[PDB]
Amino acid sequence: EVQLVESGGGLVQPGRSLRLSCAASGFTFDDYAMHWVRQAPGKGLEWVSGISWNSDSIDYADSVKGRFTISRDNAKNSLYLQMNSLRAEDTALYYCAKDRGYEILTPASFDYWGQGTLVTVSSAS
Amino acid sequence: EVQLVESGGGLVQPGRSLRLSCAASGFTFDDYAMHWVRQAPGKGLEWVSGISWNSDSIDYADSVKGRFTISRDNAKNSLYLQMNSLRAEDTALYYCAKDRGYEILTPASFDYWGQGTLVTVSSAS
Amino acid sequence: DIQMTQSPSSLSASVGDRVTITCRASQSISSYLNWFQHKPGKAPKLLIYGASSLQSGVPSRFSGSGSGTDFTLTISSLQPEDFATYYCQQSYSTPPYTFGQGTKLEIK
Amino acid sequence: DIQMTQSPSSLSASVGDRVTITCRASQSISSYLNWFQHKPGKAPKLLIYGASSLQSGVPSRFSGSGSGTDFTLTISSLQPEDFATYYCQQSYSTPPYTFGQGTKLEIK
Amino acid sequence: CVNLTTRTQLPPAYTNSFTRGVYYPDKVFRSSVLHSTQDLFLPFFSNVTWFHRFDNPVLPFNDGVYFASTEKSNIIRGWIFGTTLDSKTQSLLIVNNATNVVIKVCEFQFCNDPFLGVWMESEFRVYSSANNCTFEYVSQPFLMDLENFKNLREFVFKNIDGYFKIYSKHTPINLVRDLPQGFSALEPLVDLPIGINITRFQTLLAWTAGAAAYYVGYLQPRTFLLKYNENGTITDAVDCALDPLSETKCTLKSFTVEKGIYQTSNFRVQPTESIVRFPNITNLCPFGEVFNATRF
Amino acid sequence: ASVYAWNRKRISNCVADYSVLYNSASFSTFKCYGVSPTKLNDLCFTNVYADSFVIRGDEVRQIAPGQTGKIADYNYKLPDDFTGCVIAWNSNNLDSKVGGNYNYLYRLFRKSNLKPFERDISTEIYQAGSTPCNGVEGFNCYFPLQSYGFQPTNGVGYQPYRVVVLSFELLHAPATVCGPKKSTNLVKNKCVNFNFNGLTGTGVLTESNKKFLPFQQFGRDIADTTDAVRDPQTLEILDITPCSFGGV
Ligand SMILES: *[C@@H]1O[C@H](CO)[C@@H](O[C@@H]2O[C@H](CO)[C@@H](O)[C@H](O)[C@H]2NC(C)=O)[C@H](O)[C@H]1NC(C)=O
Ligand SMILES: *[C@@H]1O[C@H](CO)[C@@H](O[C@@H]2O[C@H](CO)[C@@H](O)[C@H](O)[C@H]2NC(C)=O)[C@H](O)[C@H]1NC(C)=O
Ligand SMILES: *[C@@H]1O[C@H](CO)[C@@H](O)[C@H](O)[C@H]1NC(C)=O
Ligand SMILES: *[C@@H]1O[C@H](CO)[C@@H](O)[C@H](O)[C@H]1NC(C)=O
Ligand SMILES: *[C@@H]1O[C@H](CO)[C@@H](O)[C@H](O)[C@H]1NC(C)=O
Ligand SMILES: *[C@@H]1O[C@H](CO)[C@@H](O)[C@H](O)[C@H]1NC(C)=O
Ligand SMILES: *[C@@H]1O[C@H](CO)[C@@H](O)[C@H](O)[C@H]1NC(C)=O
Repeated sequence: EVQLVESGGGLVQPGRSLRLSCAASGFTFDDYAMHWVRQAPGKGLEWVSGISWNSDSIDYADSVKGRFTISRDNAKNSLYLQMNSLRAEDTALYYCAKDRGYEILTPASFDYWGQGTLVTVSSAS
Repeated sequence: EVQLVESGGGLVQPGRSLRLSCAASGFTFDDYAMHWVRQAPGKGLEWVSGISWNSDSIDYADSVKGRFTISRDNAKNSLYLQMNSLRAEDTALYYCAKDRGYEILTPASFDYWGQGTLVTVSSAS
Repeated sequence: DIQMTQSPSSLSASVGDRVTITCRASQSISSYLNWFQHKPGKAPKLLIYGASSLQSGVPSRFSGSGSGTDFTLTISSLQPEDFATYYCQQSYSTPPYTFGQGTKLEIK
Repeated sequence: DIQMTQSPSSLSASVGDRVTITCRASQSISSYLNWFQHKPGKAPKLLIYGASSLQSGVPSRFSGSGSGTDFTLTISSLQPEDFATYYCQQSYSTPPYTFGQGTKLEIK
Repeated sequence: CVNLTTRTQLPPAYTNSFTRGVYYPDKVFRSSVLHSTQDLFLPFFSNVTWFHRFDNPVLPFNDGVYFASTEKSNIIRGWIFGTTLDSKTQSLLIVNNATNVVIKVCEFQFCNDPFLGVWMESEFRVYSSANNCTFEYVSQPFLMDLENFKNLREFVFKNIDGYFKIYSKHTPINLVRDLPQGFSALEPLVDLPIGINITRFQTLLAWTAGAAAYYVGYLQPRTFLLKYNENGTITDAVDCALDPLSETKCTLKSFTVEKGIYQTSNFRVQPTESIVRFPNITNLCPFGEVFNATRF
Repeated sequence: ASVYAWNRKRISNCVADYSVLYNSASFSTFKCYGVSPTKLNDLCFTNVYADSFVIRGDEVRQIAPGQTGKIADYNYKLPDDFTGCVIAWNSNNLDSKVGGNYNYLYRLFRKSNLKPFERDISTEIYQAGSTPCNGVEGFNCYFPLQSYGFQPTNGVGYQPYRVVVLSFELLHAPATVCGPKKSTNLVKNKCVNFNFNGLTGTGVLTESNKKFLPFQQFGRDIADTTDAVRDPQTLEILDITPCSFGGV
């Protein structure tokens, strides 16, 4: 019954930056961890990033280290993901998952998900 | 505080024999087991041989079976290692380890070590 | 490192059959595997957390088993709303959250 | 037979960081692993006998953990005299005293 | 807050406790029985300290407090309890202000001279900060009047096993400067389920100084014999260790004793100090020789 | 919470259902001292205390009356006359981090063993010898708190375990934590089997306007036999007189 709605998707030129948001309202947001999951257009799911219940421990996927900066705002019950220096291989679909526990690297899995937002990196109209 | 000093190292032609000794004085030698550990010049440690507290059970490394003969002398508190039929791949560094228990093949590990002695197998001056 | 493999890729069955899908890991993970049901039109959903623990609110038709290095998911009834792609995820090794490849399931 | 692997090879840290090194075995050894500190200039020394038992006379900064097939050594303080090469050894299987490859640790 | 220094320094006075300080020890109903109980009570004919002018210094809290006051304009409002009262230890505050009875357990920041100023009540200078609040309780609102004496208010405060128990009693009095001779029972009022550590407390007083003087007593574990009337109200009690006659009354379990000889207890001398005498041997036997052995 | 700072919760005014706890298989350890678990539904409790903390797997046995050890003596002590239940279950799914979960602490050194059911929160530097520490860590200055290195790769005995202990106290107070029992209308002047807040028995109920009980819940006699009770639903005083008996 929890809601996870995302925005900020679209089309940008390579090398440009864009930001994402994901609002949660169906549960208590101040004590759960969240992640971001990427789905390639013609491949399987792939983990990208994750943050703790409070912004202390943050981890990134190997292919996106030094480029993506995940944030969190406990007051407005929403988290953000600033995507910087995009290349041609990041035209995939992005979800906003929820962690079962409170930490980032735990045996607990992703419990609730949300509908993905579509991004595209190419030179077009 | 136990002392383990070795000697007999040097340079010999391939196919020749040399002997090693290792004197122990800082502990009781009549009831502990001892081993010999080889360290390649550019690789990791490798076990070679081991003897029990009394010369009953003796085991050898797979690559050195039929070539090395380890001995022991409880009276003078020293053990020996006769190296026979040396080849070009035995130019490594040899230590004189001490076993924690009294047997050869036990979960107990090597407790005290000693400074290695350098051997070389080549045709030079 | 760790590698995650999927033995089956595409399966065929009917409304009243029984289907089993196996997931294999390169190294031991000690019963730390998760199964997800990804509908092509909506957000993917989790079915089984842990080796053989079934999440609340999902039908008991799905049943998982296995431990160590080889795991398997079993479905008993195959209701016609059970078409999706299923992924197995490990949460035990240094590479965080590794996902296996898809396993398409169509009924005919 | 049995195979012994080292995930990390070269690590970098500072005087006030925390470092963890993991050792993985091909088959179960039942908590029978040993860790050695090999200084490049002197004789190597043992730190941890058994899975998580610390030898007498060494600082309590070194801490080991793990059982079954994967193991890990943790260091808390990183004093500047802690540069060496660390090896993990199994004493449970038929191939006697198998040593893993080195794990160089430099501070910068 | 505001420091008040216009206070004459006098040693504390004393007064006879007589037969004051008896409450209902439990919640069970008994009548026409003589029940023997062992509980923290105020000893009969004890030494009760008496204070006054504005006087409210720090007072210890050993095991319990018997607080008694007599006024005519409700000058006293409330009390503060605690150990350090400087945001370092958990503290209690009870205030019967003009609104209602309020009780707080939050850790405040207390000054050295907390008081209230007033006829209208305006000044509120008891505390400055409040953090890590745990418990709070408010009673029903009521209007309390701000203006020899007429009535006595007796209160008993005890803190046992994480429970703060309060007892109270209001009775008319025709005395001015003395504690009455007589007996009155104290019904329980509130049981607070709060586990505070209390060793010190201080009372509130309320620029013109009114006529206010209060007594303080202390309770200690004593055995008592209590007489319940036909209606279940305690009308008499006997301190079991006050004097040999009371001990005889305890032994006979009655308030009337006949002429004769009775046996009450035994007499035993107590030891002074302990004595230890051991051999002079000093040599550690080898448990390590049998425990740290390689081969069994 | 951590062991040295175990949390405590007050429980009162309850329709308490213990069936869900007992029938659930999620708890590895469930031991009750003084009360049989299957009868927990019928009893009525004056007040319920709940203490929660997370400990190492080897130290779950030390949470028991009359046990000695580092955690029993220095962190959490149980009285020898403890009555209640102890619940413990594995918590590797939430309290294990690959880099090490250091959010949990336990005490190593203290001056003397602590009394049962008390909390120590001070973090003052322990003085193992004679040289004063003066608030500075160093030689002869050991921090009493140590951190558990919880990791997913720990052995079965080193796995984090979540422990929740419930303590029941019964005394001369009106019970407020009862079980799920439907109340039936009372009948007077008839030998029945009454049950007033768990005070079962038998006798003849009778309207007793003679007694007052301004604040007393129950009355009693010379022996440990109740003589008057008040109806919890509607507050009036009822007398209890035993049914007639005699030889033949
Ligand atoms: C009222 O008196 C107290 C002392 O009884 C004063 O507290 C002192 O405050 C100064 C700083 O202003 C400190 O240096 C002292 O150590 C304090 N004394 C004690 C005993 O703690 C307080 O400041 C006075 N308040 C006013 C308004 O005069
Ligand atoms: C013989 O066994 C005893 C039993 O404990 C050992 O006594 C202590 O062992 C710990 C373990 O390292 C040491 O830190 C203590 O210093 C020992 N106590 C004393 C008084 O020395 C003892 O170490 C064992 N003997 C040897 C040689 O290790
Ligand atoms: C109270 O104690 C003081 C000093 O200890 C003493 O002089 C006085 O007589 C005592 N009063 C009573 C009533 O015992
Ligand atoms: C409140 O409790 C926290 C607990 O860590 C403590 O750090 C803080 O100092 C406390 N505040 C006060 C005013 O006592
Ligand atoms: C109460 O405080 C005193 C001093 O502050 C201390 O000695 C005592 O141990 C404390 N007791 C409890 C139960 O906190
Ligand atoms: C008991 O109460 C009755 C009225 O109910 C009264 O007449 C009688 O005097 C009282 N007796 C005592 C000893 O209080
Ligand atoms: C509470 O007790 C009264 C007794 O008269 C009863 O009328 C009422 O129904 C009770 N409350 C509920 C919710 O049943």
